[PDB]
This record gives sequence, structure tokens and C-alpha cells, in this order.
Amino acid sequence: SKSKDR
Amino acid sequence: GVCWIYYPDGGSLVGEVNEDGEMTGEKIAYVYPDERTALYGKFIDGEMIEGKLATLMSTEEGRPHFELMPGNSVYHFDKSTSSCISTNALLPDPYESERVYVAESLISSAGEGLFSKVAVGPNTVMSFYNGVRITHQEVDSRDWALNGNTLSLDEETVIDVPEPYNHVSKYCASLGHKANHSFTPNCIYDMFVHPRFGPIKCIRTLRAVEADEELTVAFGYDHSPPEAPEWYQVELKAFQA
Ligand SMILES: Nc1ncnc2c1ncn2[C@@H]1O[C@H](CSCC[C@H](N)C(=O)O)[C@@H](O)[C@H]1O
Repeated sequence: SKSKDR
Repeated sequence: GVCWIYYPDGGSLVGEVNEDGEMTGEKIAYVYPDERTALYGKFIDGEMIEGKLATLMSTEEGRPHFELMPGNSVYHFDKSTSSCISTNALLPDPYESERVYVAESLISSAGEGLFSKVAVGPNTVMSFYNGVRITHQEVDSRDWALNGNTLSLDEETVIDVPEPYNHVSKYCASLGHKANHSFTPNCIYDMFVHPRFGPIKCIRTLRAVEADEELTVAFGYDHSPPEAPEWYQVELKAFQA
């Protein structure tokens, strides 16, 4: 979750 | 017997295949999604060993005819690892360099942004999001301050552009990490299979874009796990309201 576009 | 093999993103490999039907030879090309910019030369089973920058000038009976660009601009397959972003951090992608540039964002307090160099239509690949390949465990365990540039690639991999590679004076091989967030974006992240970077994501337009228009994408953080940096939480409130 600590990233874009998952 | 010329064969063209397309990726879902619109790039392709083209050439005469060998006895075993593999893209292996000295006259194989990867052609970018503009169907004009190419990397032409030595490939082995579809992997770029030495691709020289070329322009696809015409096709005759399906066979592409290229003109090589001057310079000794050569590229090779160079997939990042957990610790290495690129063998040539300062060597720009030639397709991307014709399409986007980095400048001060029009968004307040957003720093630098990514802008269109020319007018383009919808569904146009504009920029590539390459970076080191690390795990969701590493990313999810650490502070938001270290996670400004992390992009999920798939279930096992996050692509990151960590300091100091977030500065163009240290890394400019790809520029997709420079696109800012918008809840009303003009572009999307999309899967891309790149001959130098391997499987990555790209920035693709949703609609026509004018020259010098800022490219923006929806970062897509979980709003109801919101697990997001503070600037985004702020913007989410404004958007919803
Ligand atoms: N819509 C927005 N509002 C405020 N800051 C933003 C933003 N979109 C991106 N940013 C900023 O950009 C970072 C993501 S990286 C995007 C490129 C960055 N502006 C740069 O100069 O290298 C975030 O940590 C945040 O500081």
C-alpha cells in the first residue's frame, strides 16, 4: 500500500 | 519471411526470424509505439544486444526500411535490479526525449513536473517509469518520506526512484517519476515492455494533449484501508468536496 497504482 | 511481433502496448519486434522462429540476428529492430522510432541491430531471442537509433522510413512488402541516426547512439537490454537503476543513468530514452520535458510544476508546492513537448492524440505513450525493483515488504515497512516515487508494478515488485536519482542531474534515462498527481488527470500508468528497461510501466495519455501541457496521473493510493502522504490527503478532501 505505500506505493502508487496498486 | 519478415515477422512483426507486437506487445500489448504497441511496441514491436521486427525482422527475419531464425531457423527456430526466434528474433535472433544482426538486422532485428524494436519499434516504439509511434511506429517510427526504432532500435536496430543485434538481438538474441528478442533480447536487445546492440540496438542503434534509427527511423523507420517505409515498409516494402512488410519489410521495414530504416535510416540510422548519426552519433554512435547504441542501447542494450539493461533491466534494473534491487540496487542498480541503470548502467547508463544519464543516457536518455530517445523516444521519451522527443515527447516530454521536466520543468516547474503548475501545481502549487509540487516542485518539478512533466510536460508535453508537442501536441499528441489520445492513447499516446509519453514517458517511461523505470526504477530499482524492491519488495512491497520493504516499501510498506518504511516512512512515507522514503516513498515519494514508489510505483507498484505487480504483486511481487515495486519500482522506485530513490535519492539521489530523483534529480535529473543524477538520473534521466527515464522521466515518468516526474509526473505529478491529479484527481482529474490527463494520463494513466500502463504496463509497458521496454527493450532497454524490461517490464515496466509507462505514462499514456487519456485524451489529446497540447504542447507544453502538464502531464498528470492519478496516483491511486488506497482511500479506505487513507494510506497516503499528507499533501495527497489534503488534496483528496478538496476533490471529494
Ligand atoms: N498534486 C500534488 N500536490 C502536491 N505535491 C505533489 C503533487 N503531485 C506530486 N507532488 C510532489 O511530488 C512528489 C512525488 S514525485 C513527482 C515529481 C516531483 N514533483 C519532483 O520534483 O521530483 C511528492 O512527494 C510530492 O512532494
